[PDB]
Amino acid sequence: MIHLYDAKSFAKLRAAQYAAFHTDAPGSWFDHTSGVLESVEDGTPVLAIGVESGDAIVFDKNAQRIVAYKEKSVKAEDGSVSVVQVENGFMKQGHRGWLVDLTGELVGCSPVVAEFGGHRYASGMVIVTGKGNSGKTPLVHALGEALGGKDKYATVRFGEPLSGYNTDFNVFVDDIARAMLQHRVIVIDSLKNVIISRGAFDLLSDIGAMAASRGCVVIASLGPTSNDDKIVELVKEASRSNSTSLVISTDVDGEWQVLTRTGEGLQRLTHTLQTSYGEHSVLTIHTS
Amino acid sequence: MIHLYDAKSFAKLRAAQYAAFHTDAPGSWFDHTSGVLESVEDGTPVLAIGVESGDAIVFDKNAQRIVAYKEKSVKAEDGSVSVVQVENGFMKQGHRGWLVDLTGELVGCSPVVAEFGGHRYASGMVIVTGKGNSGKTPLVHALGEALGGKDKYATVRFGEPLSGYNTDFNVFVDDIARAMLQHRVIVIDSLKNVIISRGAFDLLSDIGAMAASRGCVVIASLGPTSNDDKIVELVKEASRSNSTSLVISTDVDGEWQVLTRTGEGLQRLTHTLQTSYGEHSVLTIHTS
Amino acid sequence: MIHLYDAKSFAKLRAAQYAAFHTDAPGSWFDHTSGVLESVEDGTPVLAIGVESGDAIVFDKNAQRIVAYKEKSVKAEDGSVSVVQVENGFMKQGHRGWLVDLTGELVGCSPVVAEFGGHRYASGMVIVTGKGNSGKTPLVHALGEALGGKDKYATVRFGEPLSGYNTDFNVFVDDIARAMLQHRVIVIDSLKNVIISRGAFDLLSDIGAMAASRGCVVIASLGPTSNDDKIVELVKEASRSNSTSLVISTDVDGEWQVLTRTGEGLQRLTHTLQTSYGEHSVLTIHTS
Ligand SMILES: Nc1ncnc2c1ncn2[C@@H]1O[C@H](COP(=O)(O)CP(=O)(O)OP(=O)(O)O)[C@@H](O)[C@H]1O
Ligand SMILES: Nc1ncnc2c1ncn2[C@@H]1O[C@H](COP(=O)(O)CP(=O)(O)OP(=O)(O)O)[C@@H](O)[C@H]1O
Ligand SMILES: Nc1ncnc2c1ncn2[C@@H]1O[C@H](COP(=O)(O)CP(=O)(O)OP(=O)(O)O)[C@@H](O)[C@H]1O
Ligand SMILES: [Mn+2]
Ligand SMILES: [Mn+2]
Ligand SMILES: [Mn+2]
Repeated sequence: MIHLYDAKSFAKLRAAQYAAFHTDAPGSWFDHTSGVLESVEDGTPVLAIGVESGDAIVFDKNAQRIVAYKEKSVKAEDGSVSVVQVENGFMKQGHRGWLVDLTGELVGCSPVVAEFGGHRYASGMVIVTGKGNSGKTPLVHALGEALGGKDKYATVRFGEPLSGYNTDFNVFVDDIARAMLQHRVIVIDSLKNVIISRGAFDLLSDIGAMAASRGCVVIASLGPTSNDDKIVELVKEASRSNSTSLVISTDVDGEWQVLTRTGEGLQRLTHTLQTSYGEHSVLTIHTS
Repeated sequence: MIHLYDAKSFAKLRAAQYAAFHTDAPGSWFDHTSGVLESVEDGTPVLAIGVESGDAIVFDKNAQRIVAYKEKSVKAEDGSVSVVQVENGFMKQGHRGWLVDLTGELVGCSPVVAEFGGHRYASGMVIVTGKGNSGKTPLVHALGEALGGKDKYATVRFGEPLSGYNTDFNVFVDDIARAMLQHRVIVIDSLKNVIISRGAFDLLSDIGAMAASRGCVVIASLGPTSNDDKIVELVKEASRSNSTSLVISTDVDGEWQVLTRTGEGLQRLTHTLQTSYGEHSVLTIHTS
Repeated sequence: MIHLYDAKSFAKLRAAQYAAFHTDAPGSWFDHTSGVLESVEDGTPVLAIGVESGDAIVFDKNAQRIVAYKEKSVKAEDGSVSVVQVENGFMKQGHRGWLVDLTGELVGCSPVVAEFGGHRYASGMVIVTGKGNSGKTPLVHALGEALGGKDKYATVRFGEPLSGYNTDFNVFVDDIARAMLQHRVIVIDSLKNVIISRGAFDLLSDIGAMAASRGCVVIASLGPTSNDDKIVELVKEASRSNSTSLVISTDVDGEWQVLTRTGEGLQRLTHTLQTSYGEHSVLTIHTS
């Protein structure tokens, strides 16, 4: 919805946004929103996401699709009305994104997802990009478990010429919906083939916001499918624009830079990662 | 589906993926998946592939088309539900790719298809590419024979101005689907007219993963029509990204370089091939 | 169809392909496929070709258009199934190209269509290109006459601002279909207005293979319509690609080079032609 501010209320917002990344307990936003999703009375649409055609499919809290949902509306604080209707497995009325309130006045945050190696990491969308054979796949997985911490991370696989990878975009949005409904730390390998369809355009535009709203982190390998030229900036500015955080390889072996948006209008942070390979191409991020 | 990992189960996956290439018996994954396909219940749709329009046609285990199929849903381990329905010869519900699970938890592999001249070769898609008219046709044939070994290889012909060559994309994808259903080693000559329709974009995106999942190898001649300029990266990298392996001509006559993706996040291997022509342009790949 | 090979059967294939060009009596493949066409039942579709919209029109063995044809299916040796149906003048089911099997196991040939001046010429598509008033029109007619030998050659006219030229693409494909069904040596003047519609894109992909399968030669004048700055590189390379043979002008007046693909995987031959004009711009190819 829209929000109104004066100097005082705006100072409060910013303080609250600063706190959401800097001082709230890591993973707390996800547990909260998990609570909100659990208390949703079953059958209620919770999430809508674009398929390849530009239409949207709709999910309930248990990540099952909704085929049929008759018009229901809700009135917000700002006087606006949200409506949801699902017909023949497609959204007839509504919008893309979360269809129940996970934030609730607190908007423009990058909720802290995890802490590792003396650094806090934001929820939202993390794009891992860089020079060909940068070691992107090993890096998303290392980031996956590191930020998972005590929890397992979910791996969504897409569009690579390896065994068991889905290459159908609609199954892909279904995997991603399920991941974000059920898990705090999610890896996508990869976005190569998404980079276009309306679904693909919707996805890039929608996912960071959906993830941030949830307080989960989606760690997505990108990669320009052509050129080791200065195309390492087009997708890396499509990266810069649609990502909460950016992880880029450097000229130094095994070294990466992490750039994080810490919230709305707040300062962007930078830190470095050192990494090395063990057996079977398992990568470790160095910490202590 | 999506898969959940912690450090320990990930290390087991990488061990398992490494083995699928490096220590499994060659052609063993193909025999296994032949066994899975054999054991499906009669009439079960097994494979869907995009036709020119972007719709999908569906095949059973004996590479015969299915034209009508009442909606059947199956619930995967990750809570995902897969649905398949076919009407008037066209998929009405489902996805492109394999419609039964060939892989399970074991995904992200490049299962060894064959061993020849002291080197292991991956299943999936191998694109053969190079300068102008570089001897691609003779090489895809020698490589088919060689990887076939005890078995005959299947030849799918498409889009060249020579006798008996199909030029209809929809007959092409029917040929490809049957080839992958029934044979471990498949040669495609050529992909030049594919490089786009919706079906053509789908084929390029799907075929490597379909082949890798089956344990079969598709050896495809490419070719840009025009330019020896830096279109020798435009069709390429469109190759190094859609392909499990690349075979590229060098500046030395008869010499080729093989670049192999051995698995998800695993090391890319390189080796060289020396070749010579015998009678009637039959190419031999040197070994010992 | 798809075809299976081992070393020995591939060796046989290449020998048969080599003989189809080098040792068969010239024009014998044309006479062979004529016999196959004469054997098909009355009313049966033999050939489908793309019209402007990308729909296909269908012809019978006597080059008459089929408007209605009840669904009939046919199962080839490889297990593949062809379904042909015509309805309201347009292919409801089937594929572009030959609808009956003209070639069998003998595929990937460039069947000798004629001999003239001590050179064998291939059936298929011969694109005549170069320069800009190199004398393309006189050359296609001289080549038509010479390859015709004892037979008259057929002239298909299209898209030139001269008396009696068809400029309608659907009449063009009707002319080309009839020509290939009835004559071994066909001249097309010219392809400038086809170089895009779906039909126009279908033609360039289809006709080399259609002609080679029949054992007829289509001698097509191409011509760039605009530019002369490395556009002669583009069309000479986009020609090299959809053509069985290329005839190219040189920097020497009246002189042309002929580049011939002699079959699948086989050696490409080159020879030169010297020519001169007599009365009324009638061109003679010098021989002996
Ligand atoms: N033991 C090891 N030592 C050094 N590098 C290794 C390694 N194991 C894997 N790698 C590197 O890690 C990469 C990970 O696999 P891939 O997914 O194939 C490439 P990527 O960097 O993710 O980019 P791309 O797939 O987007 O092109 C390999 O290409 C390889 O360069
Ligand atoms: N005995 C021999 N010695 C040397 N070269 C030979 C040969 N027999 C065949 N070739 C070459 O091998 C090629 C046969 O395959 P072709 O289909 O004609 C070209 P290609 O490299 O596959 O790419 P293209 O078809 O995309 O142009 C020809 O270029 C031919 O010159
Ligand atoms: N007596 C003569 N002496 C020399 N050249 C002659 C000639 N009579 C005709 N020509 C050549 O043949 C051409 C006639 O064919 P046109 O169709 O007019 C051009 P083209 O070379 O076929 O290419 P275009 O039609 O694709 O532009 C003339 O432009 C000229 O180059
Ligand atoms: Mn990768
Ligand atoms: Mn070739
Ligand atoms: Mn002309």
